[PDB]
Amino acid sequence: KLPPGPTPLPVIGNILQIGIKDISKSLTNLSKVYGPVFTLYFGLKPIVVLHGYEAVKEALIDLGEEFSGRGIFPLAERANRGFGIVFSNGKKWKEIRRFSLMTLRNFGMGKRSIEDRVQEEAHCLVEELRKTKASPCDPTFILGCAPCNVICSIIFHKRFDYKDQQFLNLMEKLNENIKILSSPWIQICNNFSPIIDYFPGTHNKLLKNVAFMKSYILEKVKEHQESMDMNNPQDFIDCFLMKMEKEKHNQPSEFTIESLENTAVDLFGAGTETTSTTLRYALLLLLKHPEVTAKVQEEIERVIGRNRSPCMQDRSHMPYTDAVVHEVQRYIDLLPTSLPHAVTCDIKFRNYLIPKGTTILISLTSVLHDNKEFPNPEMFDPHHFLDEGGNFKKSKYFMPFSAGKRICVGEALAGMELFLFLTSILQNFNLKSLVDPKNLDTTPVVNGFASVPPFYQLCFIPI
Ligand code: HEM
Ligand SMILES: CCCCc1nc(Cl)c(CO)n1Cc1ccc(-c2ccccc2-c2nn[nH]n2)cc1
Ligand SMILES: CCCCc1nc(Cl)c(CO)n1Cc1ccc(-c2ccccc2-c2nn[nH]n2)cc1
Ligand SMILES: [K+]
Repeated sequence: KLPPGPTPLPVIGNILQIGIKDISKSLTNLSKVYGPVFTLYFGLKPIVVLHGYEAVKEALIDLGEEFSGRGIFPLAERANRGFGIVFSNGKKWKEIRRFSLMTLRNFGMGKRSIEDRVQEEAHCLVEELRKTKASPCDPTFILGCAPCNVICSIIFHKRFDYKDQQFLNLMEKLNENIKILSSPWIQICNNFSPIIDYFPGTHNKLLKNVAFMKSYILEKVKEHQESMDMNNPQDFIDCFLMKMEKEKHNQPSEFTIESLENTAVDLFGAGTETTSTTLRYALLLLLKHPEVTAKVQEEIERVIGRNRSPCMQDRSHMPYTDAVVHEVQRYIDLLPTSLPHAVTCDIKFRNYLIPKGTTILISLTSVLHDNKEFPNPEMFDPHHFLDEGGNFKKSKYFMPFSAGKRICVGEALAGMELFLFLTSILQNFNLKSLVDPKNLDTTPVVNGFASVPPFYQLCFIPI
């Protein structure tokens, strides 16, 4: 017997019982009557919901191999998304993910470290912010460019100028697609139609945008094919190609030019928007709490000077800064239900039989906003990650990147972008609101399965 739940209506299951505006809050309300493990029917499709640390840990960590499937909805097929890492399953996922973790290690692709690629980008970000000449600024475009250029330097071994036309084109297609993918019509309502696609023009537009990106990625693998130094892989493409060489006597291989294009598209997708949004949010929270910004700056000035770039080594000597970055991710909760999981086999889970391929929804909100681990969890307070002495207090409830076998591939890279972009910004600038700080609102704006910050402007005032 599946876990207990609200009795489904015929055909529509429990769809009339969930506010699709704020799915996270509905899931939380259902946990107060059905407890931490409960079943919802998305039109005869059973979804099991895990709410709370204990259930999420039990599934994602204790039974990690069983809860490592990606949940599949019609959008996976309509947008052709199951051929990289994010939406792939089985052998294809296991192999592309294991290759991807190895290649994304700090020194995973040659002498030039990931850290060096981000440090370079952090310098360019600081230069673009100077060019705003301390005038009112929606930082959305600029903060979106930085993480996107890090992905570019990781994949193609060289970053673009922010004014370069091929870059603005890629950036434009990525943003359109992310904005389309974020509509409840595309991510929820059209998924209720298992066979008929009610938005065929939208899916076409998504697939044209991907094609454009895939075409640029192919132009570059050609350029990498001719200038190939075995004994010197520079980037994700060099490492992927020479993985293909080692796979030449073992076809059919999960490593092909097709799976490189699709993997690259996933890294652009996964690695841009969430980092971008987290940065934009961090600046809003620093605007709203200027004392916090001032203590970060004190750590910056004391531990780092004004004569050198920040570097990751500084983070262990900057507990307050580390607490702030950790409290930004915890407070804003950008992926309140992560991405859906699926069980990879039949599994007994607290005396509930969950059949192979049943969709699992993880409430990361329920962990990040635990009111016992983080007292007053709806408040931004760096003290949630500090002890009485001022040292960094780690939390097992810190899961903005999810947990277990599907944990975000970019966990380490995101951690570096956030630490280095934010320390580089505050080492070179003070932040000025156009509205009085006490007025600005910082509560997440939820639209289905994602949180975004409110609109805001600020001035980057050189130090
Ligand atoms: C603050 C930034 C980020 C956050 C909060 C974040 C969070 C997440 C979460 C919650 C997942 C879903 C894990 C699950 O399936 O349960 C995910 C997946 C993933 N993230 Fe990130 N992510 C971020 C940045 C990045 C970056 C920079 C990359 C760059 C490589 C990346 C690559 C991926 C990939 C490939 C997956 C799919 C992993 C898989 O299905 O096996 N992410 N991320
Ligand atoms: C029919 C194949 C055309 C695909 C396509 N490529 C691009 Cl580029 C455009 C720009 O609109 N488009 C067309 C397009 C037309 C309507 C939508 C749309 C916008 C808002 C609400 C619903 C739709 C929709 N999609 N399918 N039917 N209606 C999206 C893309
Ligand atoms: C020019 C191409 C732009 C990016 C994009 N458009 C399409 Cl369509 C794909 C296939 O999913 N992609 C790649 C894609 C891969 C993973 C995601 C994903 C990663 C982590 C957390 C949430 C997202 C997500 N999925 N859907 N919307 N946002 C988003 C986009
Ligand atoms: K149409």
